Amino acid sequence: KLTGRDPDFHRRELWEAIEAGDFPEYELGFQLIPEEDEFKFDFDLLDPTKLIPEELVPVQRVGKMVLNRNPDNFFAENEQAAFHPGHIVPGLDFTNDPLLQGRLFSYTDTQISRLGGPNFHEIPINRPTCPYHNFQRDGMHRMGIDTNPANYEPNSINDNWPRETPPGPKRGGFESYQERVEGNKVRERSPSFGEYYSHPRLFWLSQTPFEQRHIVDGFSFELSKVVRPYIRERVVDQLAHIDLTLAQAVAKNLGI
Amino acid sequence: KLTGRDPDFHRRELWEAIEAGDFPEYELGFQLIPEEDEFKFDFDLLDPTKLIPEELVPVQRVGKMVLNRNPDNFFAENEQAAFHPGHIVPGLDFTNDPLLQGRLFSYTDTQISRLGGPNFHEIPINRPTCPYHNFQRDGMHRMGIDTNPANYEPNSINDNWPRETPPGPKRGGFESYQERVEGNKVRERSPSFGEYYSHPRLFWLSQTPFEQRHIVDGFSFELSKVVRPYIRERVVDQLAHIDLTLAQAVAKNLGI
Amino acid sequence: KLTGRDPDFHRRELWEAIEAGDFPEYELGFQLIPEEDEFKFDFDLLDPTKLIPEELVPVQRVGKMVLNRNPDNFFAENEQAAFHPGHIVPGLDFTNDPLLQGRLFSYTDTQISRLGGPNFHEIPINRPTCPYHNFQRDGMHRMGIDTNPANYEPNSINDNWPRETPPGPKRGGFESYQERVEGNKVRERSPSFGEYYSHPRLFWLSQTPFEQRHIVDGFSFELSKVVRPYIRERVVDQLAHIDLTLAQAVAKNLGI
Amino acid sequence: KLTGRDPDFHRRELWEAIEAGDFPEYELGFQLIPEEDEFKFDFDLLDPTKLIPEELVPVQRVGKMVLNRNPDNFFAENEQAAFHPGHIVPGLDFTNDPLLQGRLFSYTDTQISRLGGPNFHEIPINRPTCPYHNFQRDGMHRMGIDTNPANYEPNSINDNWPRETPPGPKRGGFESYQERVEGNKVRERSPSFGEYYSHPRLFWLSQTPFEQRHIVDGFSFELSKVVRPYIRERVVDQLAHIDLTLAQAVAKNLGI
Amino acid sequence: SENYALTTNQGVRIADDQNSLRAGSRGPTLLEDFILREKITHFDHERIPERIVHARGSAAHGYFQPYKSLSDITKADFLSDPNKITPVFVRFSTVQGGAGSADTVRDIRGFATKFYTEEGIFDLVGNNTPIFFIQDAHKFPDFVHAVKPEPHWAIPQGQSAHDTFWDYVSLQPETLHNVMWAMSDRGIPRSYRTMEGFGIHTFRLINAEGKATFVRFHWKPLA
Amino acid sequence: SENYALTTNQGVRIADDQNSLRAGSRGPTLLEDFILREKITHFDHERIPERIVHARGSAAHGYFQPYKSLSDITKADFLSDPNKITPVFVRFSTVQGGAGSADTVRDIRGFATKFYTEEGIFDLVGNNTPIFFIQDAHKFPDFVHAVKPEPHWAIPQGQSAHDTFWDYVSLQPETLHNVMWAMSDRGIPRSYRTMEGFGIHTFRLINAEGKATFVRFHWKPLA
Amino acid sequence: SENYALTTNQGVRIADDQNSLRAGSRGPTLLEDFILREKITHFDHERIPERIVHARGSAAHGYFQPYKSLSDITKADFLSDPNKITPVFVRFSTVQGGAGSADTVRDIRGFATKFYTEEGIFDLVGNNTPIFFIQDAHKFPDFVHAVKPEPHWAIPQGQSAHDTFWDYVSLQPETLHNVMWAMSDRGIPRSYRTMEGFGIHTFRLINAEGKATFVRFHWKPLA
Amino acid sequence: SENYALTTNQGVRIADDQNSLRAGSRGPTLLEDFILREKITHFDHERIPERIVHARGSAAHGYFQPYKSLSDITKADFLSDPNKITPVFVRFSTVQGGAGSADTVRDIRGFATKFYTEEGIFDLVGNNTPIFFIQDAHKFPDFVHAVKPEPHWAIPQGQSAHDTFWDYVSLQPETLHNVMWAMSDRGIPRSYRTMEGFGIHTFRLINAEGKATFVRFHWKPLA
Ligand code: HDD
Ligand code: HDD
Ligand code: HDD
Repeated sequence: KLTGRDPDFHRRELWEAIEAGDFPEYELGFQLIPEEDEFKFDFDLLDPTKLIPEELVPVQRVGKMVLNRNPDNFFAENEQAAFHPGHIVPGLDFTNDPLLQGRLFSYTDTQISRLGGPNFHEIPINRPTCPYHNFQRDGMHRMGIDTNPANYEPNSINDNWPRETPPGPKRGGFESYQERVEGNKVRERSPSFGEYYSHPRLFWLSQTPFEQRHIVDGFSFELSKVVRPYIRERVVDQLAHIDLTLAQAVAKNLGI
Repeated sequence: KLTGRDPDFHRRELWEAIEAGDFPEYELGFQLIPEEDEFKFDFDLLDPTKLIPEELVPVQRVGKMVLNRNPDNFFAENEQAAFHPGHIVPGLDFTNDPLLQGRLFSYTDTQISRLGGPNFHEIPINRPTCPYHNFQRDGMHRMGIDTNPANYEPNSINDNWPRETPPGPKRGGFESYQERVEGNKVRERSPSFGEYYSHPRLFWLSQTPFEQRHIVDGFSFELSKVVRPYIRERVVDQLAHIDLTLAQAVAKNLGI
Repeated sequence: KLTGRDPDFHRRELWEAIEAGDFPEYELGFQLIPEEDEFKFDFDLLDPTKLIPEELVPVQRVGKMVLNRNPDNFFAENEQAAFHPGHIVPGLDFTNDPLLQGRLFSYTDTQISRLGGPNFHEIPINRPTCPYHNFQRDGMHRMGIDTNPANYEPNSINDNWPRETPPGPKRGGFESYQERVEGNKVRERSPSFGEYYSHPRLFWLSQTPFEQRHIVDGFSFELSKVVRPYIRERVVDQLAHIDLTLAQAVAKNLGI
Repeated sequence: KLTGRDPDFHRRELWEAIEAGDFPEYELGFQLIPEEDEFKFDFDLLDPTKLIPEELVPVQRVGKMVLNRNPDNFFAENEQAAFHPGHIVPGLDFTNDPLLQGRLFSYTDTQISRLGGPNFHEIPINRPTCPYHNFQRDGMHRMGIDTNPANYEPNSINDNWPRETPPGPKRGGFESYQERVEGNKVRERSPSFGEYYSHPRLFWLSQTPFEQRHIVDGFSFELSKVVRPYIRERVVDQLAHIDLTLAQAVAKNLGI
Repeated sequence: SENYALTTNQGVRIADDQNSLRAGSRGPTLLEDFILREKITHFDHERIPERIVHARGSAAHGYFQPYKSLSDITKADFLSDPNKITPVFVRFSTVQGGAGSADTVRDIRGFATKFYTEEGIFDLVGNNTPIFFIQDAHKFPDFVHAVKPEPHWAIPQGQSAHDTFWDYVSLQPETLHNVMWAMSDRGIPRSYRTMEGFGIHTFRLINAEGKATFVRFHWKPLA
Repeated sequence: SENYALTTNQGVRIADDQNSLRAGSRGPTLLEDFILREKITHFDHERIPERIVHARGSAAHGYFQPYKSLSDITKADFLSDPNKITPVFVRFSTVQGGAGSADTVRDIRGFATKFYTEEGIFDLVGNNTPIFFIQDAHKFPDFVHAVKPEPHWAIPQGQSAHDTFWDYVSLQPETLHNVMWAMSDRGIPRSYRTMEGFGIHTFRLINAEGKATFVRFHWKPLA
Repeated sequence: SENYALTTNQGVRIADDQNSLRAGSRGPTLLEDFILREKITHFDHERIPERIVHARGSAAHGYFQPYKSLSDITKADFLSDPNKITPVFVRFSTVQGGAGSADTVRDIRGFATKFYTEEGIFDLVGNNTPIFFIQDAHKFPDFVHAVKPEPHWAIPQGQSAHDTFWDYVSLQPETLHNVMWAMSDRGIPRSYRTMEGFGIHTFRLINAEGKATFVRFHWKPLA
Repeated sequence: SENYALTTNQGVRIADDQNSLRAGSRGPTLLEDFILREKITHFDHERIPERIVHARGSAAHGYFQPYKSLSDITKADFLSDPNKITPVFVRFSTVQGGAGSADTVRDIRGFATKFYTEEGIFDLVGNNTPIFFIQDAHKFPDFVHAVKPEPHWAIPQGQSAHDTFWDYVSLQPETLHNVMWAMSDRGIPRSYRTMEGFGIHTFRLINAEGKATFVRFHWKPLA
């Protein structure tokens, strides 16, 4: 482990990289699937434990991102940053992926104690760089001093400003895609989510013999550190519903 | 105003009553309506600006409640108590009333800053008197010292306890009523909620001549304290759509 | 009581006067006593239940203060403002007045809960208008982003900046006055503080007969609302050590 | 580094020892010095960068401590534990050690944000096992429901209970030792603290040649990771005022 | 009623609770007076945030029992047998004004009750009129802001008698129903002992067969 | 005065701020309506703890200037030149009652000034009577608890007229002087504009030479 | 690089930042040392809760621009023109361990990007494998508690190698797919500069006509 | 070991703890799923601020008893009789690193002991070396900031081996004594079980007659 030699290695390399000038670069690409192709696959699109295979739907190059400046103060900018996937913009929208749906609730909620309340967007690193105005007020560590005669809408005392903005091609207000919804109020996993082994298989199958050795060693090392023996066997057991070689190799290393 | 002679009147009266022995009594009563009568009314059942009139659905005596004991410590017990409508039990359930729906998010959120974290249930006045167990851990001011070998589930290291419970006639798990949901994702007010004046006029029409004078006086006293004159007139204008006499009585008092 | 008619009267009067252009005006005046007169008085200068009589030490006119602008938002500016008497500057200093001494601890410590942490000076209303720099970092809602390579001192990596500044006539560092201290470590009230009745008496004795009626009425009205009768008599009893007329008058109205 | 093999070694070794039965034991000993020997030493007793040598004042065996029980929940009992040196009992008292004095302020103040408010003592692992009672009230997460008619003192409504208690031989109240204090109000380091090298030297001089090599390695590995070269030479430089061999050994490893 | 020593929260008997520790009776207070700081610290931190709304309240403990098993319409334990007693805690409140505003104001009242059933806590959070001001929760912050003391000067306390309330009312006719109630005499009740209660929302009752019944909650005062 | 779009705190323009997102205009609210929860969340965390005392206040911005340089008795910059204008912010308050309590109560008043000097913030935090109720800070919580609403029922708001207060006064004679002033007419002043203010404590002025002069702070209203 | 005076947070110049105020050089420390307590206070409240997950992270500012207008598939401004530069802040992280845990551990990696667009903040919060461990948000706390240090002794740091994790994996086959990637060499990458990024979920792109297109987000390193 | 039903914290038995409530098994998660939000909320607010220093610790319960009454030198109950058994809780710690840093680093260690005496809690808070780094508590934040990860990039965790630490050491010779010990083998002990302890400061023991005795606390391991 470099966890002994240097526990900050990755943090350090990224920084020093940027100091030096070799700016990490990344390409954002989209995998795109039209609405009607929703159910033309072996598996459920909204199943976050299944990947869309690239040979079926290719990743289209879409832009370049470049990291070119380290922060000035770690705590102020890094520790205090708040990222949250609910934070989308017109042109984007969600789906019913039930892992994401829940996420949407948590990244907001968790800011309230971590950043000490509902004004966390006033901390510089989180502050939008575009305009923002609304009728929210107060809250702990409030920085914005509001001059608006009104803190509600509709209002006539400030001619109703800030006003809502109807949805449009550019500079529009946010409206949700009007997805049809049909069903009963239920706590129940979609049966389409019911298949756990073929993706894990497809993955293994496309690993080089020496990558596969590594995976075996991973399972082996980790399972070796489990104290209760039966857990060990039960895992391998699952390993078995995936690919026999893998299951055995590992099982051999733990002795079964 | 007794707001000048005694600002604590009600607080005071209520306590002194219980001291003395005349316990305030209350009869809980249910208005009941079978599922299938949902759309048999002049108005929408889920519109919280509308009352179910007693002469259509009578109020059924169902229970008696008695307040017999002042708290020992106002702050510890009153200030720190946390009431929330999302706090229900098997046998009760919600409906799609869009006021209530949102209510359901807020009474939980707000406790986190008001009572300093997610262990507010551990404070005495909020602590349930039945058993409560789960795999939740930690959080500011934790009082309960968990001995479970497992903080997750499913878990085999404590035989999966505490275990879930299937829904049942009594002592059952909570499961929601499988209400059928149909429609598109939209931010739109149901047209069935779109009538504002007839319940107000039904209310006015059933007040004694001297109760009606009081209502005019309320409106007149309040609107007289509004600085911007056009607001006065717009209100009175809305009063008109309710009943012409009311509108004019009030109008006269403010000079229109 | 206007507590009934207008519970906001004073708040309203102050605002409306500023609106109008009659800006409240105040003269700051000092009572000055040379260090060597410290003990030439009937009473102890450090006793905060004693006033310095104007006829002994006159109040010298020193400056004028004018209030000419209402805030823009009440919460952001008023509710969040933080006042603390430990906030002095070079040219001022404290004394061993044991009420002020304790005071010095409290106005700091209470900010941490009320305003959410140690960065409260960073809220606009409390922020100095002169420069401020030091080596403090972090804490909740931190706004200041620090670029200084160092967060400590002495430091060589930023040439020891920001540097300390020696005391001087102007723009100097804060040095405490080198007051001589000589005593044992004791929780003990100074005997020079032991006299409780002649300042009250001096006060009463200088009130017009009709102000004097008013004081009686105050004492009478308040004691009248006291439940436990003996508390009534002990107070009146203490009144008695102040002036006999006063004690009696009030005794009369409560019946003793 | 065992920082790579097992980052949790010590935590694990302690827990696993207590599991097995070999409870860690410790002997509490006191170095005692009579009040009048206060100035009899090469150094100032109140300077915490100086040790009292055992050959002048021997460590007197005084008690046995045994650790026999790992906690139930790490967070609830470990994380939230609040230790503070100002937490002493009658029979003990502080001295004017200036490190200690400041400590006294901090461990109290830091709980308020760390543990969520002034009722951290009500948390199990911090709660006294003896009776505790005062007139404090409220605060976030107050668990104690106070019945006492009075929240102040002196009070007559509860016969002034709870009552203070005079200092005694046993079950006495707390009274500070009446140390004489004499001097001016000053921010100044006692000149008796101003000798920095002879304690370091005495320490090095009493290390076995292979213990000494280890210290040279410590200095040499650490100083080597210092980027700024002149810092390296100033340390080594300081090292020379301690012992020439040490200075040189280290200097050699770093090239000076 | 039971005589104990006055202590620090660490259970350390206090000798003198009338002075700070100082260097001489007329000297500076010493930072090592850990009893002082403890006392002041807790005093310093006594307050918590008050309710956003319904900050002003009085409550009391009590109990509840049903006249007869409702087992037919709802599988709710606390209603399933007239011999089962459920403890309750009940909080009455105003809406607009703070923890320290007047009780005796024109304003909706809240009527909230905590039922400690044997199958969980059931909170029934209601007001003293049968309807609310608004239809969608999304507008709550708007309406509350409009009835609350106005943002520039913080006036008034415990009053709907200012521009923003009535501005909002005039542009939001939905409100007119509850406004009516508010302007009536139910808006200025003379005591909590004689106040009606309403749960306002239509909720459901689910019986052991999973039959659903719509319900609305009413409290009627027997005094 | 300057027209902007309504947005979230993340700067995302809002199209409809009158409804939540639901499944069908008669359906249940979806958790994914992030515009809702931000709005409600902010509203849900609006309040912060009030001041332990002087919770009730009113404040305004202003300025100050001295009549002549006081460099002879103090080196304090804000007093060193009549041409040097110091901005100020001033809060007047009551003592006992909470944020939403009344103004027109019988109580001491606070008179707190924040001087934004070129050499630091100086806060002169006084009351409207020249002395205080108690001699040692260690007693503060006792007396404040005494005057504050009583613990059991939280009565009364903004009044010294109850038992605990007079219990405490009667057994702590030191308070009699300030109690005197409170019962006078200074305890029910008619406006902040016509109020006196006092620093109460004896402080020190220090001049350029290190000479200490005892001082007491006064505010006199010119209205 | 700019030479300022050392001050308190109130802007008051400090003269000796080396000593507490005491009575005599060998004396006790005085409560009136306001400079000390400000310094110590701020130090005392330096810390804030770490993230629940991904506590351990490294970030950097950057920028993004698209290759061509995507206007055809999405009306999102930041993607509407290759000349539009959008600032970004990016944070890479591990999942299990704390703020002070090691970088180089076997674990999933976070790869979060805050896009400051002209039409709002868009946060794209992904990991370095194309799928998650679990299917419904409701198990998050269970899976996380299982992977985390165990509750009795808080071991281990930054390792799935203990019972609870494989206990859970074993009983929740859904997790196998990601577990596969975790045991791969993707689970122990050698630098953030050479890492892949996935948003995992299927999201929607919405164009100016209301046409929805399903999407999945990828970050591909050009280093 | 005691089979209970899994509930919400309001004690409501949970039926299904594997899903969210949605509209159709393939539909949007509903806001009314109060059981979800309760589970998540809690998870969301699990972490609290770690200690400013000594973040990283291990603890255990135990007990203590004296060898013989020390009544002669001190009137402290827990030391007054060999038959009085005092409960204790003890935490050992590193200094610099966080909650999730490594145990096996070169650093001072802490050794703090809470004594639940019958006369109050006594806290003995020491390290594993007999002296400390600095003389005045005012310098604490400077030192700690110097030793701690550096402000720009947060490196290194659990190491004095960077510039600031030694920059501070090189300009504050008072530090050399502890630094010595730090670079010794006392700086990398192999277990808490074999570690020494010191109270560092000279405290006082006060006996029944008020006779002061200077003391310094040691803990010696019998392993
Ligand atoms: C979406 C926000 C929201 C909505 C629509 C409502 N409430 Fe509410 N309510 C809150 C938000 C809130 C709150 C901000 O969460 C409070 C304040 C403090 C607290 O803990 O909950 C609260 C409190 C609160 C209290 C105080 C309970 C107590 O006495 O302790 C009562 C009596 C009510 N409400 C009654 C109602 C009624 C009858 C509503 C139907 C219109 C209603 N609330 C809607
Ligand atoms: C609702 C529970 C929940 C679920 C199902 C997920 N998360 Fe999460 N995630 C959280 C809850 C959470 C959190 C508790 O809300 C965190 C921890 C601290 C924070 O601010 O957000 C967080 C943080 C967090 C961070 C740290 C961002 C940063 O501050 O640098 C990343 C990269 C991810 N998550 C990635 C994911 C991915 C790729 C998920 C599956 C697709 C996922 N999370 C699911
Ligand atoms: C205010 C300045 C200050 C000073 C001068 C010291 N400390 Fe400290 N110490 C703190 C401030 C602090 C603190 C920040 O207040 C901590 C951090 C978190 C906490 O609860 O207390 C703490 C904690 C803390 C803990 C951990 C509690 C535990 O183990 O769970 C130990 C062992 C020490 N300290 C040991 C010392 C020693 C041996 C010092 C003298 C050499 C010392 N501290 C000085």
